[PDB]
Amino acid sequence: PLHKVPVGLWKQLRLWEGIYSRLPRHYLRSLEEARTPTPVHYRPHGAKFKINPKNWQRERVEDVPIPVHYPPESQLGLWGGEGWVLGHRYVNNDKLSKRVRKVWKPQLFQRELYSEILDKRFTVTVTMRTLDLIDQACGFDFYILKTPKEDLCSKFGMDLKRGMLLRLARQDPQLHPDDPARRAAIYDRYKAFVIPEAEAEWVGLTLDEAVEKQRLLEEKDPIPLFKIFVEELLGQLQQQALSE
Amino acid sequence: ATSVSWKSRTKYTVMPVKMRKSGGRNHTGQIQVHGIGGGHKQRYRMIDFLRFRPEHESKPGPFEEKVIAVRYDPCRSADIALVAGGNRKRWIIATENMKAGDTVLNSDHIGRMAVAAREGDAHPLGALPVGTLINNVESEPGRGAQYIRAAGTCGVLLRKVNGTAIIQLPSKRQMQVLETCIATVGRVSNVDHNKRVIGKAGRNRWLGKRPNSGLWQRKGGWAGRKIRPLPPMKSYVKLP
Amino acid sequence: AYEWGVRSTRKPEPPPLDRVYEIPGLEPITYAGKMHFMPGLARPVFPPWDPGWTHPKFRRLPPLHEHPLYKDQACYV
Amino acid sequence: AWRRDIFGRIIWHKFKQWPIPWYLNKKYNRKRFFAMPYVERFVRMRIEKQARIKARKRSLERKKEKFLQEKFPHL
Amino acid sequence: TVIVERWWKVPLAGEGRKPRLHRRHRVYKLVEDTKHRPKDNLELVLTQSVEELGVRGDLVSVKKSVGRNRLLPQGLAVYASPENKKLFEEEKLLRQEG
Amino acid sequence: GADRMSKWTSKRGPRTFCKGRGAKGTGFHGRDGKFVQIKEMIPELVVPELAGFKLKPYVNYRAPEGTDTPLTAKQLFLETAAPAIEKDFKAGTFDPEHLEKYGFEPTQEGKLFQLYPKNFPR
RNA sequence: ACCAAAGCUAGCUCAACAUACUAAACAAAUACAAAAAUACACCAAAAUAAAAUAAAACAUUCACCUAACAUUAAAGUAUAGGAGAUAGAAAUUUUUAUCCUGACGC
RNA sequence: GUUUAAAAGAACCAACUCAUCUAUGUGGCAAAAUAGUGAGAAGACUUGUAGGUAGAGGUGAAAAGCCUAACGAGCCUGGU
RNA sequence: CACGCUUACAUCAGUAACUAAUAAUAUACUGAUAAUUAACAACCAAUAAACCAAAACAACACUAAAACGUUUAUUAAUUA
RNA sequence: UUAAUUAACUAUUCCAAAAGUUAAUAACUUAACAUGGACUAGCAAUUUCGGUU
Ligand SMILES: [Mg+2]
Ligand SMILES: [Mg+2]
Ligand SMILES: [Mg+2]
Ligand SMILES: [Mg+2]
Ligand SMILES: [Mg+2]
Ligand SMILES: [Mg+2]
Ligand SMILES: [Mg+2]
Ligand SMILES: [Mg+2]
Ligand SMILES: [Mg+2]
Ligand SMILES: [Mg+2]
Ligand SMILES: [Mg+2]
Ligand SMILES: [Mg+2]
Ligand SMILES: [Mg+2]
Ligand SMILES: [Mg+2]
Ligand SMILES: [Mg+2]
Ligand SMILES: [Mg+2]
Ligand SMILES: [Mg+2]
Ligand SMILES: [Mg+2]
Ligand SMILES: [Mg+2]
Ligand SMILES: [Mg+2]
Ligand SMILES: [Mg+2]
Ligand SMILES: [Mg+2]
Ligand SMILES: [Mg+2]
Ligand SMILES: [Mg+2]
Ligand SMILES: [Mg+2]
Ligand SMILES: [Mg+2]
Ligand SMILES: [Mg+2]
Ligand SMILES: [Mg+2]
Ligand SMILES: [Mg+2]
Ligand SMILES: [Mg+2]
Ligand SMILES: [Mg+2]
Ligand SMILES: [Mg+2]
Ligand SMILES: [Mg+2]
Ligand SMILES: [Mg+2]
Ligand SMILES: [Mg+2]
Ligand SMILES: [Mg+2]
Ligand SMILES: [Mg+2]
Repeated sequence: PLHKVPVGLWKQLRLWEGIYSRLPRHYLRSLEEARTPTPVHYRPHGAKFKINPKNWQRERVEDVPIPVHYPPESQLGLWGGEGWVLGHRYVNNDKLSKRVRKVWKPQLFQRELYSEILDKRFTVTVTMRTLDLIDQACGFDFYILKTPKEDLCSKFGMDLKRGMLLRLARQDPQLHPDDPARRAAIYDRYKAFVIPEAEAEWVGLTLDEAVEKQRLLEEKDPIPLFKIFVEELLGQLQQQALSE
Repeated sequence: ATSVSWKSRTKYTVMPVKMRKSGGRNHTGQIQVHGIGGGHKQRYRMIDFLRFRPEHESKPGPFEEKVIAVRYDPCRSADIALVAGGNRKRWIIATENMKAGDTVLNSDHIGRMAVAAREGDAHPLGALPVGTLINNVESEPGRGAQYIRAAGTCGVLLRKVNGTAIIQLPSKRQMQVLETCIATVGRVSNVDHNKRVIGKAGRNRWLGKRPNSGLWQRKGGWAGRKIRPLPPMKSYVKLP
Repeated sequence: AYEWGVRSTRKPEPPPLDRVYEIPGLEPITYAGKMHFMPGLARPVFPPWDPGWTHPKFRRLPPLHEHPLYKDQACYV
Repeated sequence: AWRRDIFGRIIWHKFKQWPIPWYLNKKYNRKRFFAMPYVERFVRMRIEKQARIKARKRSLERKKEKFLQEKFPHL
Repeated sequence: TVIVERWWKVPLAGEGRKPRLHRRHRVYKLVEDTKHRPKDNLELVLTQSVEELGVRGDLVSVKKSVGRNRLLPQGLAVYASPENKKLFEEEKLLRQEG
Repeated sequence: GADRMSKWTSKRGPRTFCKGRGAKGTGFHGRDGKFVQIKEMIPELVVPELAGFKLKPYVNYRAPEGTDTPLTAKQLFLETAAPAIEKDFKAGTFDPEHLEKYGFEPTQEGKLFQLYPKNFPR
């Protein structure tokens, strides 16, 4: 026998059925789309066509992303969207020589980054590319709010983004209870990323966390049948009272 | 399975505690050091290597203790000595001529005049004469006597310059430390320990030394009389 | 000096708290609702359990100073 | 509660009476209600085995019906 | 950051399909290491009067080390973004007239 | 080799393997090593008085049976609370906030025999 | 004449459709040494596929090899290859709804 | 048990532990045994229970020994 | 007795054939019915303090430095 | 192994990265980790042993 639905669509079917269907539509549509992350380790070519130097003919070239491995320690820091490059290499850079497995690893650094919206200094394991992206975005909070999930590749970064988005959507007075002017000045410069509360609490959540949150939201105690029967009897009595 | 260490005892006690030997096996269970295992059952007598340790912090001055008994210790090659002062007793490493019913001084005071060095006495290096034989010397003030402890071994004080004392270890190497490091004077007990003669191959098994491997290995370049110069003086002073 | 406790035998320190507990104004999503550990969710922090009714055998030993016969002066018995 | 044990199956775990909460019980804490990433293949294998069993049972029933119709031509 | 390139050519896939990879496509050559290239300089706008660089209200090009460990954490300077530069422009315009 | 299909009971092990046969515990271990049995843990059989009880284990063979009507929650409600609530609503003193007079229980933790926790065996 | 011999069924196999995919039983006990009601915790982990084989040897290479894009052509073409064995696209094209499902299968 | 101021990796010799030599056995009682005869027998001794070290390894008083009756590197499954 | 096997144990009855490497019959096959009754054994307190001083008839010693414990203070459901 | 290609890991050393320090663009240091590229050795990995006689 054969399966009616291919194995590649089984996860999609489970996401469509069950409690996964009751999840918010904006979260679902954010999870479905798989955007190609920015090239970090492989250098892409600009144009889509290229002239072969040997064939002297135009051919369509494409970019294939190089698989990069993210160890579980990367989810606790901000490595800038990079990780471990596991692959092979030719010793002495000769094809006809030996093939050798090689693991290229990034240079991690324990740096302390200060956030303006959350007002806390986090001791995070960041990379030089992370610091460069921060300097390019002209701010830690700017970098967090601008780089998406596919470019962060960090659960901690997604949690930071969710926290600052919730703070911006709630206008939290706990930022600076003694400096309302400073709080307002901080909240104004991040106005371009203001997201409503209905979507600000579902951005840095995984599938398991989202299912757990939906279960905690839908967790209702079973009402006793006494209440339902009393309501039915009251309805019947009101009907018999109005039908006379 | 991973084994736990027997050294789980935070409270210092004078009574001997039972210890679980392990023959070359690390906490994993594989041999790390060959030729170890199957010795005699031994207890552990906890030694207090920080000699200058007052009972209460209210009186941090020097103190005198009395030697009760010089006993044998199966864990080290030296002899241990029970010393009592105040309300507590402690095991220390007995010197060459330390007998029962002696008085030992433990001081941390340095003065312009050198003190007369007895055996059981323990003064900082800055207070001892320039040619004094010492043992149980320290690296940092208050760290504890990691250095000379073996039976009969003793170092010698060479000179004191710029509030820093230079000593010479039994390995004929020079060690520079601060002058406030406490050190015990004299030679360690059991000076005839090197002259002992293992009578038979069974005494090694009693001590807990398994026989060497029977594999014949050809000598490499490492073998031969390597006449190397004396290494430079090991300094422990942190110069800013 | 020389501390008499070995780290591998002492009570190991609690694991570091999850990174979601350092974000101000953010509720952690833990596994406390399912009454069991589940990977991917945060570690819930629980307050010290209060057995509203005391049990003689299964209670913590009261301290020495709580005893009514406790005195400041040390007696040598 | 409807739990998922280490074997990937969905079970109905009944609750027991305990004098201490769930986060303080040693015997209960070393239990696992979740499946590791290596149990998905076994779950799919169970699914395929049950599918094959049902398919061959349906084919057997069809063959029996056809045999009976051919043996009794009362139509 | 290490930059690697495949030794072997990957066949095409034009319908948006994922490229069919092989074991031979895991062989990489290290074509560049960004950590070894001469690093660029960070431009920062002073918010206070420091002794070495100069008076508050100027753009200076300092190395990323000092720009990240001294000027930015201590609030001694800010980035050179347009939104942060308009403020200093209007401050200079208010200062020159008075 | 040993057997795997047979049940693993207490008779098949060493002296230090003493597994119970399914009985419930009746106490704990005291001070001197003995067993202290708690009289609250032992089941108290509540036996009624069968002296003047005119009912036998069997019924008359000529007695007729009845159609199977499994008792339901709606039927029980109609039998115990529908007349009372109907009379109360006809009299006009119906209180939707207080339903304890009709037999409803807000919280089970007050009474002795609760229904959801099932504090009683039988 | 013994030993023996012959049944036609239990059922299987390959497909189509298909609800959409870990069956039924789960009173109590079941990850204490499973099926043992009952005490102050610890819980969790990832780091490339390899080789047998072909190149009549074997070192670079060796389709499939438990990762969806299917079909008709382009096309075994451009290309990639100790330029050897072999590997191998794409741009661009075609694909009319349902029943008619059973068996030159045992 | 005996000899010894001796519990001396001493001596004689039991239980016990090994297995020197011979004869049977060789699809045998036995996939290593029987009988006689031997060596140690207070020690580097035998032995009960429970745990650990796992194969690109472990362990080894090196016999390239032993790691569940075939180990110059176990067995099972898959590649096949 | 411990470890291990689980009824192969006990009574009655039958054995033409099945098990005993053959019979007689039966602890080893078959069927029915019964049985092993706790005093022995298993499960059967923590938290701090005083505690250096071997077991070998242990008087006292040797070296290889040696398992085996009480008392005091606070809490230990209390009921065949 | 004095065979041919050379990995991972462990010990050296060097350069780069990172942290910094001095003076009116230069010089200098690295506690624990630790990334990239080279060097010398251990531990080692893959494969082979032309044919007529
Ligand atoms: Mg020793
Ligand atoms: Mg000694
Ligand atoms: Mg030797
Ligand atoms: Mg030798
Ligand atoms: Mg078996
Ligand atoms: Mg038993
Ligand atoms: Mg038994
Ligand atoms: Mg009793
Ligand atoms: Mg070949
Ligand atoms: Mg061939
Ligand atoms: Mg060959
Ligand atoms: Mg071959
Ligand atoms: Mg292959
Ligand atoms: Mg070429
Ligand atoms: Mg060729
Ligand atoms: Mg195409
Ligand atoms: Mg002898
Ligand atoms: Mg014999
Ligand atoms: Mg004879
Ligand atoms: Mg004999
Ligand atoms: Mg003899
Ligand atoms: Mg002899
Ligand atoms: Mg074991
Ligand atoms: Mg090999
Ligand atoms: Mg080996
Ligand atoms: Mg040899
Ligand atoms: Mg040989
Ligand atoms: Mg074998
Ligand atoms: Mg048996
Ligand atoms: Mg017979
Ligand atoms: Mg019988
Ligand atoms: Mg060579
Ligand atoms: Mg190869
Ligand atoms: Mg070889
Ligand atoms: Mg040849
Ligand atoms: Mg030849
Ligand atoms: Mg010839």
